Amino acid sequence: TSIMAVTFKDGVILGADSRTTTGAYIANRVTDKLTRVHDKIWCCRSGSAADTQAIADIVQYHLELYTSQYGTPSTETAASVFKELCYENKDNLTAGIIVAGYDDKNKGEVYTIPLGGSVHKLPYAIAGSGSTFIYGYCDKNFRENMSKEETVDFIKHSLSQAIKWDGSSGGVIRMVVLTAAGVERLIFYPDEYEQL
Amino acid sequence: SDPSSINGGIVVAMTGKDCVAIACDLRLGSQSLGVSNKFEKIFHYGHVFLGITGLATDVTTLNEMFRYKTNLYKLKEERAIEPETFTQLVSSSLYERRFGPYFVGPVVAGINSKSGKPFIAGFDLIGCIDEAKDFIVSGTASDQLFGMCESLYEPNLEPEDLFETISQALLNAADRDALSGWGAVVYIIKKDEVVKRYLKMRQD
Amino acid sequence: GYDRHITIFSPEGRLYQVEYAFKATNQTNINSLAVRGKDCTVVISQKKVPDKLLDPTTVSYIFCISRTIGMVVNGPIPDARNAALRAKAEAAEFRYKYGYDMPCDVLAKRMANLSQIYTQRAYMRPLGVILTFVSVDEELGPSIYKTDPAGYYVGYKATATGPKQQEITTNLENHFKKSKIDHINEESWEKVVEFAITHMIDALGTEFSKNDLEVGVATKDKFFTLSAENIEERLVAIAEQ
Amino acid sequence: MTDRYSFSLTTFSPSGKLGQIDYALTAVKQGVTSLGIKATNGVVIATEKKSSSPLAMSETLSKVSLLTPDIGAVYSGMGPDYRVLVDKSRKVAHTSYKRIYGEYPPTKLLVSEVAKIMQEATQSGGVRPFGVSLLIAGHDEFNGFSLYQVDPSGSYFPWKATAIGKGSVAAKTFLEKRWNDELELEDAIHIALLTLKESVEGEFNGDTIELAIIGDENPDKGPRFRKLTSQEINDRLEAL
Amino acid sequence: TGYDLSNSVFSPDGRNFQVEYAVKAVENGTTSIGIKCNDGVVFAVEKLITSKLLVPQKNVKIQVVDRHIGCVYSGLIPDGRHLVNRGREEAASFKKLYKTPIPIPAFADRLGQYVQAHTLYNSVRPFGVSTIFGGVDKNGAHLYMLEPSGSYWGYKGAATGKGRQSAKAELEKLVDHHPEGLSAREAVKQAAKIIYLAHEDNKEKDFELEISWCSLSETNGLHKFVKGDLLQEAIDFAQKEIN
Amino acid sequence: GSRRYDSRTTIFSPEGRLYQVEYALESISHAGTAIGIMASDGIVLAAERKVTSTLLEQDTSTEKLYKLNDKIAVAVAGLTADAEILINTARIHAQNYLKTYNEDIPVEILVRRLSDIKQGYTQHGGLRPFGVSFIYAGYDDRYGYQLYTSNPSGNYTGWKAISVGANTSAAQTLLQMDYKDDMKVDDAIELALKTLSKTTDSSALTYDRLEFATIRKGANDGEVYQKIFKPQEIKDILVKTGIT
Amino acid sequence: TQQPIVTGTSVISMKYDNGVIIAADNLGSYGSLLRFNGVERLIPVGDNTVVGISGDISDMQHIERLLKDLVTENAYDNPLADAEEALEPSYIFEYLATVMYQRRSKMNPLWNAIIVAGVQSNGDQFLRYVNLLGVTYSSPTLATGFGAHMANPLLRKVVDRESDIPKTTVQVAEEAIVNAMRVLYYRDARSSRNFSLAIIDKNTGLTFKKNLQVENMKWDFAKD
Amino acid sequence: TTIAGVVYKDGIVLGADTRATEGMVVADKNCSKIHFISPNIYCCGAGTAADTDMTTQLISSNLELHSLSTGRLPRVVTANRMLKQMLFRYQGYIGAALVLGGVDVTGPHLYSIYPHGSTDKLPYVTMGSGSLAAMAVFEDKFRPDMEEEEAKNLVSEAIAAGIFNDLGSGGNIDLCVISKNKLDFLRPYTVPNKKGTRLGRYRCEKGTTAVLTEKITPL
Ligand SMILES: *[C@@H](CS(C)(=O)=O)[C@H](Cc1ccc(CN)cc1)NC(=O)[C@H](CC1CCCCC1)NC(=O)[C@H](CC(C)C)NC(=O)c1cnc(C)s1
Ligand SMILES: [Cl-]
Ligand SMILES: [Mg+2]
Ligand SMILES: [Mg+2]
Ligand SMILES: [Mg+2]
Repeated sequence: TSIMAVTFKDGVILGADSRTTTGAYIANRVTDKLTRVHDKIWCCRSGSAADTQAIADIVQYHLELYTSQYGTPSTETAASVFKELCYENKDNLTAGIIVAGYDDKNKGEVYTIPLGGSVHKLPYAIAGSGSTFIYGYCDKNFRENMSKEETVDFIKHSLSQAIKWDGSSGGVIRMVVLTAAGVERLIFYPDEYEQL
Repeated sequence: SDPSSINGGIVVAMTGKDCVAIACDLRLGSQSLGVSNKFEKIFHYGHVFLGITGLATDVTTLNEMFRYKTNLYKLKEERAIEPETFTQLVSSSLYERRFGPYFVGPVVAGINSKSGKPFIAGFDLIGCIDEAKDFIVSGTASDQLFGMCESLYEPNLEPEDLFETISQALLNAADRDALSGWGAVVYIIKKDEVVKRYLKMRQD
Repeated sequence: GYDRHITIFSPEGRLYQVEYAFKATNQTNINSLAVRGKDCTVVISQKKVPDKLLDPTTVSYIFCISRTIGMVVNGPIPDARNAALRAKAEAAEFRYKYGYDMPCDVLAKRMANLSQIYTQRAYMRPLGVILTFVSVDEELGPSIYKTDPAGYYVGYKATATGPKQQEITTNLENHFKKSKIDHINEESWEKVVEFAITHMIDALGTEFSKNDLEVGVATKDKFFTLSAENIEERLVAIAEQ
Repeated sequence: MTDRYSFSLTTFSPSGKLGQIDYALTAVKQGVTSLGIKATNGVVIATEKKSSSPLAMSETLSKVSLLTPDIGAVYSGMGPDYRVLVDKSRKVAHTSYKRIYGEYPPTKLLVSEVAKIMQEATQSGGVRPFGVSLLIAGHDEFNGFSLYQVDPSGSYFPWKATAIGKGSVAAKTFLEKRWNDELELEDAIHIALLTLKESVEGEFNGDTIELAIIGDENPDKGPRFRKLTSQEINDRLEAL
Repeated sequence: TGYDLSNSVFSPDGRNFQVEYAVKAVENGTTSIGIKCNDGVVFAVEKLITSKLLVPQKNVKIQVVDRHIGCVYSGLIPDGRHLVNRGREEAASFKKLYKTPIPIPAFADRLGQYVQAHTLYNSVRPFGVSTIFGGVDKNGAHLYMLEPSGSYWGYKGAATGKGRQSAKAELEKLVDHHPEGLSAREAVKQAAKIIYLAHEDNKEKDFELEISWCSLSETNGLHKFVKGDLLQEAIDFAQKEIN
Repeated sequence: GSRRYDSRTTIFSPEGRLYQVEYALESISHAGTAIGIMASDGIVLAAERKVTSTLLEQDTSTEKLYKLNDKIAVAVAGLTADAEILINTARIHAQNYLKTYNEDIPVEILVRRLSDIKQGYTQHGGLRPFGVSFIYAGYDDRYGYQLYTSNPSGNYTGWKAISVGANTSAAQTLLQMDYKDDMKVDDAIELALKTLSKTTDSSALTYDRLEFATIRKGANDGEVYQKIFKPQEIKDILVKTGIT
Repeated sequence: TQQPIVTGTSVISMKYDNGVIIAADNLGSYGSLLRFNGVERLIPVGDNTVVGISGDISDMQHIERLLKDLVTENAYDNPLADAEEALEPSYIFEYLATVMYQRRSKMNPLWNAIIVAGVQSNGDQFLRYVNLLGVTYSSPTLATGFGAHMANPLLRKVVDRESDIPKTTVQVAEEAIVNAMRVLYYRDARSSRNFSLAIIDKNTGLTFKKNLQVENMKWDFAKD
Repeated sequence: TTIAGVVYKDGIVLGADTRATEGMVVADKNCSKIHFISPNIYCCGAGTAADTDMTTQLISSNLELHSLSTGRLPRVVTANRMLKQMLFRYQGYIGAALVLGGVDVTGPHLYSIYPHGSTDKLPYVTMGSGSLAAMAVFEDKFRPDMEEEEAKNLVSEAIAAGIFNDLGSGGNIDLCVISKNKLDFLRPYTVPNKKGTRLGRYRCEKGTTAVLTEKITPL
């Protein structure tokens, strides 16, 4: 898996590859690893598929019930619910989750939750097996307050490299754009990103 | 160590024309030591017959358990349980111990009293149903019985033709297994008579 | 006469605590109405803010249960909120377990089954509320289902609840006798809200300002309540024809 | 919150009466008429859809419920109590029966299970009895067609034909005259519609009457329970 | 009759007489008030000086929940404390799961549902307190008042206890004469006055004034007690207005 | 709290009687009469159905005579639903005993068990007792043929002939008059029906108002057989004995 | 039983004449990966205590919340919450020590080593250690993990016994701490250049210094 | 086992082989692996056969009760959730590997459910020991929005690939075609192997076996 969330001027973009492997067999080559927990709060999933699916469903439930009672939850609140599950059940879980969301007050926000169940608020985050290969690249090329087109290109180039080197990653690069304008789904095929 | 092959023994069942047959060996051992040559593995609850191979304490426990359940079934339903219904009962009962199972290989045999249709079935230790028309095998010489049954068997046998088939299948399979034999029993079951025969076989 | 204090049968075959809970229903002195359009379901209710010290924005008997389901309550607010919180919890649990949004009628039946339990078990009192659930269901279309303290529930073409319910009911009955259809034949919800308000004015014989009403609207994939200004726009359109 | 009602609310009075069961039976008496008739090749159950308001959609309120594919139930008395019995009957038919034996329970045993639940509300701590009488019609392979009544006490009796609720005394007399052991299902539906017309005041048509049958299989089997449509009832009301 | 002997019993009216009897205990208590201002809320309470032996400023009545919510109540003081303990548990569990401090409307329903639960069974007694509470959250200032029935609403001003009618009249004048709003420091002064005016209903014994406040500008959105010079300034303003 | 509404089902009266047991017995006194008669070569159970309409399906009906196992049956007098709770408990106890010892349960042991359950409801739990009296007809290889009764108190006793339900005073006198120790099943059948025929509150005793059963060792190869009589068979035995 | 995942390295500290100093780098390591470069591991409690934490960062964040919650709880019905009944270093420590030993005894430890540094009501310096086993000790210098091996030797040359504490000024103590942080940066493979330092003085109060850096770095001898 | 499913234009086509194995031995050559969930939803089963059977039956039972209460046909997402949440709770110890396919009010849906509780929503899937053989056929020839008889052929071809190339798979090919207008349960769809013909009769003649004693009891 190769996943990332990047804040920019107008909000935040989540990005992910689409490969799910059982050892060397690619069980699903068109996996959707960007999952919605609220209108404009999404997450990138890495680790056990069963665990991250189970968590994301429970979070969706908690935030649905939060919304029924207290209105739209903050991205921080969503991250706190993810953390609470990941930290308290750390011994029985293998989940590395990036939480990303758009408020109008706070704008774009990215929270990463690695294996321990710790929370880290960051301008951007990278995660998954393929992320090791792009720490160098992402640190050199990331700037704050990028435009939408710049951030799409930053994610596309980054995950392109993650995919190239990591066998566990591959397929299409899915993205989800979160701004005041709404929610936009993007897809980028191998023939496009491989030639970068 | 392996609970399914401490005590040893086998069961085979077959269908014929308007009849079924179920048969078992008579051995009970502690691995190499032969202990009893009167340990029958076929029981009956009304007109439904149940063979059980495997760990003998579980064979006994399950027989007692299915007697219990089928007795209450009859009192409540006001009729004897049928083979199809019982098979489902066995499967349920085995699967409710999914993570601490009875180390057994049950085999159902009987004729449905209403339809007249001959019925057999088999199970793994956690209750998955092998639902085959031809034959069902179980025990420490199951491989041997599979081979014998596949080559000897043919459909729609008359009761006394079927007797010779199931008997030769049991006997020759048992004689290739260290933990089976010491005698054998064959039930020939028809819609309203049951013939139980003990077989003469080598006692080693 | 302890057969009148707890939920056990009187010699007539009656549960007096259920009947008295039905009387608690009208303690607020508020009338509600619900009607169905083609694409929508509209619920309107009287709003009365007697104290000038009250924050009028917090005075509400309409509840957003899920995104698709709205609920208006006729009865005292503590029991209304009891019911609301539970319906919300039930709707959220449903979506988690079964993977699709709880239908309006399925929630109504669920809340009705809970209300039934209070009529049979002695330690629990009935809630003194009538719950009118509304949605645009994805299978059944515009939906109105109502629950009461007896644990009864049924679907409606339109309905009314409160002290002057019989007047509103007959007004609506007479309109549907003319049109010979189960709904308000109207494209926009804005006009279905105008219908609802107009027919409540006629039935109750009272004029309304923007602060005397409270409106809820169910459309496909969302339920929402109207602001004072959205209602004012609605009242202007009624007056202008 | 302590459920402190750990003691029976139904007790024997000096005369030997169980007050709450008698009172529950009074509640059943006040309820709308329902009936059941058993033919040779089927059973019919019927009742009036007493609409609480004309604005209410009475199609949503089902008085006649499918319990299993071959068993149906109708009632007289308190609707909410009936609804929770139908839920438990449907569930018990799976848990204590289908998940064990791989088939649905026979009519008599499902009836017995419902009876048990009703009996327990007559003796357990902190509950009143159910305020309904049920008429359960069904078919099973070894018993054939059957019709049972179940009362608030938990007592049940098999019937060739009967009625419960409002006009049950008059209806039972009507059925006694018309019933014989050579009725076909259509004859029993005809008699059910005649009997039910006596107890109904207002409108008498397919929209105000609920009527179902246990009959032939409707295409492992097909289900024998079938609820008659509003049109199917009206067709038979012209030959009435 | 007998409908008033047991809690959670509907009378033939549709009323729960035990709850209405709890209200009598509330009406018997001292006067407490709440004032919503521009960017916050002010709470004040009448503390009757039963004896000279009472240590001044020591028997504190107003209670804090979390760090941003103030609670004050009239009636059975222990029942109020019990309710605040529960509130603190609710606010703690909310913050533990959702990180953010509990919003005031969210917190209001937590107390509401708990108080309402004590009208559902005969094995418990209803709360013998009307509770005025509120604070500052992400959506601004909120003032609430919560009755023995579980009923609560949002308020511009609130008052309960023996001097409630006197106080309510004064609160209504402030609502009329300040539609644009009242400042936090103004609301402290006005709170002092209203407790002093509402003391005419408890005029036999002399009293001690206690005020608290949350304000976005004056306290950073945190609950603080009014102490020292600001308290004395509010007392002086109140003493001047009665004379 | 709840104390206000508690009937207190498990207390003594000042006289030292259990109110609810006594009132349950009063309930049972109105139930249809059930008779058990023990002969040297078998037991008869006879019982009178109640209310009955022409429309009651008799051949599929069971309100009085129930089977506990292949050796033991019961006749019921009281609440049928209460009896069915206890019957299913008894049916299990018999199978628990069979599973444990690999022998059929002795009649007395089963009877004591049920009677102990009934007793418990009179001493603890705060619940109403079971409004049921049983006649147990059974056989085992210790005592042979046995008749017992139990009632809501949990007390049980053994009998040569006995009645429960309605008109037991009258029924017990008539049985005490015509019963003899050397009597046989065919004679006991006749005595049972004659007793019901005189104690019935109906105008006449007919096949549709009766349930009837025999436990005979009278079978091939000395094995016990329970016969629950069908409607047509009860009609035949009524003609044979000369009642209709 | 778990294993630590994201980790923090050395926390170092010492007493001086009027108070205590504590310091810790701003790194959250993920094994050999230097993953998070902006992690604050000194967590102040009131204006008289700083809790320095090493080890598992998720467990540190849990402890951070416990302390935050402790402040809230102490304020409840406490008119002297900012005065005589404020939280003391000794109270904060004892609580943590209780928690740490309770957790080890349920075989589910908080995977940390903690140093509570502060000044008490009466002006006394408080400096005490507690770890995942509930083991507690005090000393004029305290350091966790790697710092115990390298920082303590340097810091003990300034304050070798109790009698050296009154002779040590805040300047000498802070220099020593910053010097030690440099030495740790050269030699600890799981440390970072950027750190935080906190002085808790009985006169000047709590001074919290962020975004400090190791400087004056001797590399020139490498070229040869 | 070789189980497979595809989403075609009008709905879903499910496929399965019929070989049940105990170790290396074939216990049943014609066993059913396409299970009923609801009238509009079926489930192909692989992995531990008992777990597969009883998990499908339990969720089918619960969906039947759900569907009686709501009065409307159940959805594939709810079948998917109930299977998923149960398998997850048991942490992989219930070894059920399902291909879940059905047609809703919201259209046709196809899932793969794994023992640990993960699910993928896909236009085509394969599971069992013959999944790679079957998946090769789908990667070779699948396209979206196929006609019915084409999709039937592709699934049948994918199961056949498993039957021949995988030793764990064999016997006949069962299909289940699900659309809005019909449900076609085709068992068997194809018989790719004839049963081997025996050249001799080895059945013994009457009186060949040696009997000690006999007993006859009538019923
Ligand atoms: C093929 C799945 S495969 C080769 O990919 O694992 C089939 C699927 C299947 C599904 C349904 C039905 C009929 N209800 C039959 C078959 N699975 C099997 O044949 C099972 C494969 C085993 C592989 C080894 C690990 C256990 C599963 N076989 C069984 O489940 C058999 C039951 C048959 C009918 C006798 N059980 C065993 O082999 C067991 C041995 N020890 C056990 C605890 S279970
Ligand atoms: Cl429900
Ligand atoms: Mg790759
Ligand atoms: Mg041998
Ligand atoms: Mg109640």
